[PDB]
Amino acid sequence: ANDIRDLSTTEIQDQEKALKEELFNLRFQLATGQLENTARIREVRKAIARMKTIVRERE
Amino acid sequence: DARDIIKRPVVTEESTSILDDKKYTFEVDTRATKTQVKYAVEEIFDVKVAKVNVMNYKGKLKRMGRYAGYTNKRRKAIVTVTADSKEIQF
Amino acid sequence: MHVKKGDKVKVITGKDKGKSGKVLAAFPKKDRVLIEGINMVKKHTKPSNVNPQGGILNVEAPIHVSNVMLLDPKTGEPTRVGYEVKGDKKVRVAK
Amino acid sequence: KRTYQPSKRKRKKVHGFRTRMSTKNGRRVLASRRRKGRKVLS
Amino acid sequence: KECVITGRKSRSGNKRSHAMNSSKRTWKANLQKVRILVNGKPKKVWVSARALKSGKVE
RNA sequence: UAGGAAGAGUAGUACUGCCCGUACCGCAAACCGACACAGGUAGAUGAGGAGAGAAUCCUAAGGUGAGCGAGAGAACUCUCG
RNA sequence: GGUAUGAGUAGCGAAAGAAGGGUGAGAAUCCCUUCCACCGAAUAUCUAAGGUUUCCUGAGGAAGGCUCGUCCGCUCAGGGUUAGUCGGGACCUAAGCCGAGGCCGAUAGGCGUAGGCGAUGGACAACAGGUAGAGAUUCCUGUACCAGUGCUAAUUGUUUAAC
RNA sequence: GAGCUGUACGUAAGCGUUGAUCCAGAGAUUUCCGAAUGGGGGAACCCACUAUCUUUAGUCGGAUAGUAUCCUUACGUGAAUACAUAGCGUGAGGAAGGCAGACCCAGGGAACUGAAACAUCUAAGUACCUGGAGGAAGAGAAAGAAAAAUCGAUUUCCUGAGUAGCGGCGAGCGAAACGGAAAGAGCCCAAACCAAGAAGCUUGCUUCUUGGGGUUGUAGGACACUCUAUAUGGAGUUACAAAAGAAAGUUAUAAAUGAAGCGGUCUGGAAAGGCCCGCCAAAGACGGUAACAGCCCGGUAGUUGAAAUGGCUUUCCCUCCAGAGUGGAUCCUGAGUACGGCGGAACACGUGAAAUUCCGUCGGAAUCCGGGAGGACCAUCUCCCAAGGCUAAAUACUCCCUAGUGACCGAUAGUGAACCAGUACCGUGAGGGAAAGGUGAAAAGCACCCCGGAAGGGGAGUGAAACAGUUCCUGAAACCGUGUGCCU
Ligand SMILES: [Mg+2]
Ligand SMILES: [Mg+2]
Ligand SMILES: [Mg+2]
Ligand SMILES: [Mg+2]
Ligand SMILES: [Mg+2]
Ligand SMILES: [Mg+2]
Ligand SMILES: [Mg+2]
Ligand SMILES: [Mg+2]
Ligand SMILES: [Mg+2]
Ligand SMILES: [Mg+2]
Ligand SMILES: [Mg+2]
Ligand SMILES: [Mg+2]
Ligand SMILES: [Mg+2]
Ligand SMILES: [Mg+2]
Ligand SMILES: [Mg+2]
Ligand SMILES: [Mg+2]
Ligand SMILES: [Mg+2]
Ligand SMILES: [Mg+2]
Ligand SMILES: [Mg+2]
Ligand SMILES: [Mg+2]
Ligand SMILES: [Mg+2]
Ligand SMILES: [Mg+2]
Ligand SMILES: [Mg+2]
Ligand SMILES: [Mg+2]
Ligand SMILES: [Mg+2]
Ligand SMILES: [Mg+2]
Ligand SMILES: [Mg+2]
Ligand SMILES: [Mg+2]
Ligand SMILES: [Mg+2]
Ligand SMILES: [Mg+2]
Ligand SMILES: [Mg+2]
Ligand SMILES: [Mg+2]
Ligand SMILES: [Mg+2]
Ligand SMILES: [Mg+2]
Ligand SMILES: [Mg+2]
Ligand SMILES: [Mg+2]
Repeated sequence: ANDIRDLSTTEIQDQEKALKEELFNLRFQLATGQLENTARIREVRKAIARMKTIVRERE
Repeated sequence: DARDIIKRPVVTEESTSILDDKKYTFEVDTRATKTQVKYAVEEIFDVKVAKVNVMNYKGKLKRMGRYAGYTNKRRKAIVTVTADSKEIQF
Repeated sequence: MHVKKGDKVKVITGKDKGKSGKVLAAFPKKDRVLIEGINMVKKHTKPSNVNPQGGILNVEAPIHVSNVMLLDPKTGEPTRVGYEVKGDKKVRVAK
Repeated sequence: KRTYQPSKRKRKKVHGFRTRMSTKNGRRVLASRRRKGRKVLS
Repeated sequence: KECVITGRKSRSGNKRSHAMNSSKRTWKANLQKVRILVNGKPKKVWVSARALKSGKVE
């Protein structure tokens, strides 16, 4: 959270993209039954949320 | 965004039986048009989409001891990639 | 609760009164506490994934916290508990 | 030939939400059913 | 349907028989459609004969 | 025709074409009749022989043997000769 | 609300079954075979309404099924519905409904013009094969059509008027 | 401040003293429907246009914002028609809808019923509909009450009084003032007149706009005269003008600390109980804990506490402000009003002898020497000054919140609803509307064996108990059985 606030808006935007891609691949693996660490999903969801929050605080 | 439009792949005896016919079955957003799906799949998998067939599944009624209710309505897309395109994995 | 996991307690009521032990788990929602070698029950366990041979297992069952007093590691006696603020974090004190 | 000859459209056109909202007395019905806490208005 | 000047309009009361049976009725204003200037602009409005008496201009 | 006007058509070539419905029952055990109810339910198709015929009888394609049975073969009742 | 009595009584809702084989803890009642019998302007095949998962597969047999039940429209899991051309909407209007302003009216509102909405009608381009546990003019193969879009090429206009 | 990932009698993957879960304040996000407002629509759906990006070779796609109607208002344009005006366009504000079935005000307004019938009357201005709505509303600073030789706005309570009265003088309806209390608070306009404009020809006079002035009874004001103030003082957003801010204090919204028995014995499955000893108490509230606890736990009395948000109270800032006396020459002091007739209604008062108040209709004053009331009316006297407005408190109610209370209920009761209830179910719909609480202290929820396909059972075991075995405290009666002492 404090680490996110360090980054620029554009850099956060790119951090989101990565997390969105990560979340997508987790959901993919999960559906194909190839995901063990299913707790990863919630973390990534929360992370995305956190990043959007900081960006909206910037404005 | 495109990964909000494609939810997850559909892995069934039917959906797996057409992975050789270059036809990939996805659960997509219930508001997503088949055009939105065609561009979503092209942005995520770097494939060239020939056609997208789509069907709406209404929720199925399920009881669990006195308490009855409906499973979620689904939108299922079957994306046929061209003969020269790369293949999606599953 | 006046005791947490890892504390040595005395049991003051029940069939195991006078017996002391090390709090193994705490269930603060139920005001219950698991003490090593206290309130031993016989669980008639079918064979499954865990305990694959099955058997009648002798294991510990939780005691209500109000039935344990904290052992003052100084005098080795049961005590009531106070709370004193020592610079940074508050710490339990005996009587 | 029995009294209830069903029709999806006739049901909604006579008794449906928009028809209830289209008149003061229909809105009274919705208000009444809300006050009683019906799961189903219209 | 009311006098635009004075607000006169229908009010209710009783008709009464010689025997004092009562039944509801109205008293209507003596409203007349006339062209007067409301907000400068002259238009046709209901005005009571009472309001037109002496004062006011058509 | 009034209007608007530098792009128009012709040929070839390769691309593009959204949303909703689509299962199943549907003269029915899934619809309307509280019922797996002798009732009701619009339309398209609806073969042959004899026949005017979509009548009738027997059949074709196709569908079905109908969600209690085994005996008995009295009175009586019903449906029949 | 419970439980009697009537009583092991009425009833078990139009109809042709039989044997053999199988399955199974168990079979008049499930599966297969053969013969027999019934409908056949229907008791067949489609389609609309209506229903809304009842469809398919596997498992089950408490309850439901007027008996039985290994079976099921029942219970439990998983599945299953693919369209530029089929039907509806991004087209059209009828009855009717609504209705800016407007007219009328204790209030509420009633009426109604422009304008809308509204099929049971009008317009509108795809066929034959294949395939199958569950969709098919929708998927696949072949061969088309309708409406667009660019891209190449000539052709002809590029302010007196092609279009 | 150590556990946590809701229920609920699951598996999995995880998080946490680098402070999680949890609690409180603030913020962010907040799909679609709904007044629903871009158009449409069978609510939760469909389909756009205008900008501005964005994607593609281009169609085809994507993102963001705007786009309802009316009212008021400004600015533009603008017909018949010449100026205009209607109309049209754009920009500002505002409305819309909901509901606490309460309370309040207003429009409209029954019937059953009572009268032992019934019509006047009653029920009842009730129910209900509709509108306005506010935290309250309504009323309110005398054209009042009275009849001392006096009260001083309104409201509510006690009382007057079931009186005076009204009434097919039937049934019934039924005041008020005085007296006693709660609470108290008073004010601003219109007009003379003054000043400054605009608009008009009334052509130097009238009619509108803004400001000053001014508010009341044998009078007050204007107007003349004089005396002091021109913020010295005073007042204020609750009326009396209206926006603004600060600070400190306090309250609410999380919490913190918090005395004293593991006392000894008895019974017991378990002790908080018995017996015997102590102790704390500004704490002997309540709850829990294996039976009944001031000393076991959460707590309780007492004492501390708030980063944040909101409320209240002071203080400051800020804003705003003229008051006495003396003269009644002249001027002003609410007009289609007050009153009156006719028809109704409200007044306790049913048209009566009917004052008083309001509505419709018609007629219609005086206007300071003037006017109104004192229950027809006149005269005298007394009290008052309408036809303009505002105004807190005492009062009404409770969808809510916080803390509590009950000679209130305890599962057929109490809410319809202790339980996923306005559910299931019934009905086309409005609408109607249930049943259903208890294992144990703890799941220790019956390993294993046996009959059985299972269900179910018998052992074994857990437990104080299983005749507590996942709808499981107790377990009455009807009713159904088995056995047998006496009879048939
Ligand atoms: Mg489709
Ligand atoms: Mg029905
Ligand atoms: Mg079909
Ligand atoms: Mg039938
Ligand atoms: Mg017929
Ligand atoms: Mg045949
Ligand atoms: Mg008999
Ligand atoms: Mg018999
Ligand atoms: Mg019989
Ligand atoms: Mg039968
Ligand atoms: Mg025939
Ligand atoms: Mg089936
Ligand atoms: Mg049976
Ligand atoms: Mg079966
Ligand atoms: Mg095709
Ligand atoms: Mg028409
Ligand atoms: Mg029309
Ligand atoms: Mg249409
Ligand atoms: Mg089929
Ligand atoms: Mg809209
Ligand atoms: Mg009577
Ligand atoms: Mg203590
Ligand atoms: Mg003992
Ligand atoms: Mg007990
Ligand atoms: Mg107790
Ligand atoms: Mg008078
Ligand atoms: Mg009169
Ligand atoms: Mg009266
Ligand atoms: Mg008088
Ligand atoms: Mg009059
Ligand atoms: Mg008198
Ligand atoms: Mg009197
Ligand atoms: Mg006066
Ligand atoms: Mg009850
Ligand atoms: Mg009971
Ligand atoms: Mg019991």
